[PDB]
Amino acid sequence: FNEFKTPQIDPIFDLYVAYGYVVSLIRGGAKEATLIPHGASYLIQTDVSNEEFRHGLVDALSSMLSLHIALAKLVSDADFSAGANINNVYWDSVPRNLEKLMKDLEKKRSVKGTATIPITLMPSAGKYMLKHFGVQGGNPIKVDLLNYALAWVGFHYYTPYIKYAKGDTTWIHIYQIAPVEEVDMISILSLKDLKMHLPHYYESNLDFLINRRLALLYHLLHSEALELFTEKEFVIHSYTLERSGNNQAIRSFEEEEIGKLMDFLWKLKRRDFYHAIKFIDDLLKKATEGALALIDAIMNERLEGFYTALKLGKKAGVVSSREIVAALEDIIC
Amino acid sequence: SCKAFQGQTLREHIEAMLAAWEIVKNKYIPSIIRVMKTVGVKFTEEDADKFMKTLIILHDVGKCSEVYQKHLSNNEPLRGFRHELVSAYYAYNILKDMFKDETIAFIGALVVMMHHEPILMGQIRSLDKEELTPEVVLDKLRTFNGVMEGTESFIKSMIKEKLGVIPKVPSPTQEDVLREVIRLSVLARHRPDSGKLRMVVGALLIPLVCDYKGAKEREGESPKFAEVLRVEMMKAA
Amino acid sequence: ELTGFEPYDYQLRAWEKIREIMNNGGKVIIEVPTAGGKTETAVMPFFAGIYNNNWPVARLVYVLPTRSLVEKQAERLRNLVYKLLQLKGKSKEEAEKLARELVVVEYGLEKTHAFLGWVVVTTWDAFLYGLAAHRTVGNRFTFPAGAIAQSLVIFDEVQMYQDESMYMPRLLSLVVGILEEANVPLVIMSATIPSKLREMIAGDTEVITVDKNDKNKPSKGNVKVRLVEGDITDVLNDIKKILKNGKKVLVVRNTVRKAVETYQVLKKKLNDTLANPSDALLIHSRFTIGDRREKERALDSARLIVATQVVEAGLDLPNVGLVVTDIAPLDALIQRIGRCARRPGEEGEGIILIPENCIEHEKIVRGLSELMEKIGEDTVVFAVVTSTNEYDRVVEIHYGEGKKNFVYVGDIDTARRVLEKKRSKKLPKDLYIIPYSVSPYPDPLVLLTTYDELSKIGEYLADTTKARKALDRVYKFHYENNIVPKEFASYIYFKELKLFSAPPEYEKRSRPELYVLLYPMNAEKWVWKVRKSFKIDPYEIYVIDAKYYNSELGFITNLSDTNSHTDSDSKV
Amino acid sequence: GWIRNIGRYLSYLVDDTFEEYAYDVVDGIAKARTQEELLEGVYKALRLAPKLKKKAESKGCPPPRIPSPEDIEALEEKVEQLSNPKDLRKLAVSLALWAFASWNNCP
DNA sequence: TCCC
DNA sequence: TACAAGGGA
Ligand code: NI
Ligand code: NI
Repeated sequence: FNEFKTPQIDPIFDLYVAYGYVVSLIRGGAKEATLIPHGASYLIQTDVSNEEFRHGLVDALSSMLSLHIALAKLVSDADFSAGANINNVYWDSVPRNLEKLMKDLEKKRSVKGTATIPITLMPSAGKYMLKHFGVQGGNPIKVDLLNYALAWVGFHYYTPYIKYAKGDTTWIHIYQIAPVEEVDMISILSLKDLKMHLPHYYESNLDFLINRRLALLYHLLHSEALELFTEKEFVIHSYTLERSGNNQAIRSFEEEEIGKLMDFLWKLKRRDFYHAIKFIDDLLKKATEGALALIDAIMNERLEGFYTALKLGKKAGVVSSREIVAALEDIIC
Repeated sequence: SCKAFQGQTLREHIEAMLAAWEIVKNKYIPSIIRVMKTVGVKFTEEDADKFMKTLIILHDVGKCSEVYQKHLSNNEPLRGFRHELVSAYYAYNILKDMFKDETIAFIGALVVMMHHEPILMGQIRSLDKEELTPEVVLDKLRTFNGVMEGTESFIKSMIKEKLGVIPKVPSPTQEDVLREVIRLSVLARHRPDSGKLRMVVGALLIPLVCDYKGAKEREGESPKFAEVLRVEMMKAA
Repeated sequence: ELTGFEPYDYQLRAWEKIREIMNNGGKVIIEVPTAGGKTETAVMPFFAGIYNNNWPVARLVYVLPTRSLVEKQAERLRNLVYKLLQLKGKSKEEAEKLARELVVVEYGLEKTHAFLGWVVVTTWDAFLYGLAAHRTVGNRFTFPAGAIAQSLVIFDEVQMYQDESMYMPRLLSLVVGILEEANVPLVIMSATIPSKLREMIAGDTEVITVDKNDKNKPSKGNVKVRLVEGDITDVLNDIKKILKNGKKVLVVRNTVRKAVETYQVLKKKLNDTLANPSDALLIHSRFTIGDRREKERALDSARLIVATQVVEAGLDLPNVGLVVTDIAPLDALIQRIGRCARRPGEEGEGIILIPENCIEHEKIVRGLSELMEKIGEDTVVFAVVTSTNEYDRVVEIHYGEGKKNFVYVGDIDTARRVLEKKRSKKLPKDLYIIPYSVSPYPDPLVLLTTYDELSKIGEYLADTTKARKALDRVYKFHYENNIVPKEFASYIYFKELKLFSAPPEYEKRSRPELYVLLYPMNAEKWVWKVRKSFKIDPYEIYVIDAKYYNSELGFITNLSDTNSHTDSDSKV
Repeated sequence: GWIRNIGRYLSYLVDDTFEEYAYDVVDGIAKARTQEELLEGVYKALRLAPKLKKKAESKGCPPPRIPSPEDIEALEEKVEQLSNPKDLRKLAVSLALWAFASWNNCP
């Protein structure tokens, strides 16, 4: 077994690199592989050698660059180019780094340098760092080129993200799904199915993409990959990026879970879909306060939240069919 | 002793499928062969006939699940039973046993999976009111209890009559078929293959159009479907 | 046999290129100028494939890019299959019966069958719909793209500029790329294409072009083109001098509004010949009450043929005289004027009628398509045309790939195992909308009376409608701009009206007022200073020729439209 | 169990087809602490039966069905033992949420 | 300093 | 939601 070690830098960046490990592996093969979490290390056990790993990684980044060139110093509206790169200079910086990694890679040559990691792949990083009584010029934090590129691939292939414009500013909600016990190939590909490309939602009627929890509820409404985590424990790590007057910063880092929300949604949708998906969509669009009450009730299991959400929905435009009421009552138990 | 269709028994239907496939063989086999070189493993047209015959015999074995067939006999609703999942379990395991290869049984399991109609997962816009949804598929999967006790016996019988090499039967409990179908469906949904899978497995789907011939139908366009039922006559007259 | 040539065309120049297809091959490229008239590209290999059974390929597919005479291709294929039916039997009566049935237009309706027919003609607009659709009848799902994989799909000039909605070379490159790994033969027909595309869609395929050896290709002859002022009165002197001689005039409009008025203003001021058996017979453009063949098989006459951007491809007119057309993006113009088929010569004439630039607002989008359109004086009736389009569309547009509503991403992740197009995620595929032509004056009494859902009550199957004749009754409407609805909206199986809040594309629609038999309707210093201009749009709906700073297009029709709010400062 | 019928009767007071909009009763019965106020609220909710039946008869749609006396005593015989307000809360909110269902009455 |  | 306050090449 390769049991390839993963560098310890940041349990968010470490997650990204050790979790793009698998997407680099699958394109080259590497069957019967597992990912053991160590809190932050996220070690991986595989029966693969290095060459197939490199072929898989270069195939993944070749597809990445093929997608990048489809739109256009070339700036494309991609997840790794402009969808998640909050900084304008990174829009060009990241593709150049990716193509340099390629050019070094097809000729069987290891990397020889290091690059600065944006705040997108790790919110724990930044520009400065308090040493004793002040900060450093430039960016003290830097990572290896191969780890940077492979973490970018892992972020682009698995982790969902939602952008909303609202004029000059822009909210970008970035989520990462993390195991804590054990995963195999099939689970990881099920997680991969969650990722959806070009989530440039913009628009004005869909204004509830602010309040990140509501945005992820909307995204999970239309995601039907698998109900995998009803038997396996998983967590979600979320953060937000803002463009308030060209002032980019991170203003939200709450860490709750993802299992029970979609579990309640999945137990909520047995009866039918024709009155379920439109139900949630109407409550989200019309009764934003009602949707907030509903999501709070899901998060903290309080009876009055469901009643308040239903009342707010019915007041404006929601039909509130009978079967959804029966499903809610069955959820109450 | 079991009955596949409501109007037709297992034999009087499966024999019709197999017989029609004998005529449609020289028409659709070379397309299957040219598709299956792309996979990476290839055999002759006779082994392709064997593979197609196994699919013909094994796509209705899941029909005889002793609860779904009871609903078929009466007018009781079935509410989304996908017996093709158990049939794909059978096909995968039995083809493991006979053909001694790993990818072709996976392809055959998918081919069984689409039989009648494939499953639909993800990327929806609330136009799946019917059973085309993984939640009801998993509902039927856990409510699955077991196949007829004589299923192994008559599976051995049709194995003997169609090939006669060795009789062997897989036994699904409930969780094992769960693992098999989830693994195969998830892997088919995501691999380095992007358009290869759809072309290949739809190509194997195409010859499976004899169901209209097996049971009486009143479709207006079925006559148009009969236009391609037989190939151009080799003899001038 | 393969040597035996059933048609009376003997052997063509690409006879030796037939063997490059075989049964196990990749991408093979065929190039010949003015291929619309004498195509004969890929039908002989399939026909020789089926002579004594032993089919190499299941079916054949002919692709028309955006909108053309599909009925003409259907009739041509029917004639060819009837001809191959000869010397084998079938007498005389029942041969045509099966010939008419094996040809399927497959407009998109008749969900009972997805794609069936020994030889069929398709459109890229319908081809995209065919890669992902659901056709389930009797609990049996016919997968529309399943027949596409093993059938011979052949394109025909699919690099033609349209109403800012089809001219995407990147999409074509993606399609050929994804079709490459299917291990199926893909051959494309094109008259003029840039050298830059020929390498990113065929990285290891050599171009056969035109060979000096074995001079047997159908030559065009002598064609002269000149720039003339665009006026209705100016062209008149060129009409009365060809109708009496025996020739005909072919007028092409880049806008449906111009085409729906040119014939009317030209059919009244002549009053010289018959109208019922000769006139009122033009190409179809979302009119003619659904069907197209009613005024399509009668076009074989040396009379006035009013036309538009639909007659561009798929025409085998033997008597070609004068062709007048609006502004075209070079590639369109050369294909349009190359209508002089058969024997070379025939005094083929082609001219352009534009007042100044007014026709560029519907088929050029300003940009290099209209700026360099006026710089087209050469006949370009040879194989050196590839040295002309490079400075007309490649140097200014293709390098910047400036396009709007391009949905490439909806073809990679969505098309992995199976999905469907009528229910997309965020990017609907703008292909077509099927309306219904009615004219009920006293009938409207809510719910439109007939055309009900026909649920479990009445019908046990609950899936039945009286739209059997509707297969030849819907129009070809493309979602460009609606602003406000004008026709009776629909949701499912007609009726129920409603949907006043931005109705979506596809299905639905019921046109009441717009239903009639006749028609259906509602760089000076910049070039010499710098280059490498910008693309896309801005507050002004035109392109920008950014030489050093700013320098937008205060010209074309965008300036006239924007002058309604700012008509001062010399219109900017 | 005897919840669907009272749910329909309560929804009869919220549907748009009944242009009366009695939200005070449902809001009061939803927010109940102990026996007395919930009993008073359900009494006030069921007191509006004659106006509902008259409006339904005048509109033409079938009249609403008042909960049967057979399960009327069920509410009492289950509710006295609910000394703890906590387990009372689940039913107090279940009736309220059943009061907000569609319950197509007049087609 | 450039770069939103 | 109005204002400010920022991350980088
Ligand atoms: Ni079956
Ligand atoms: Ni069938």
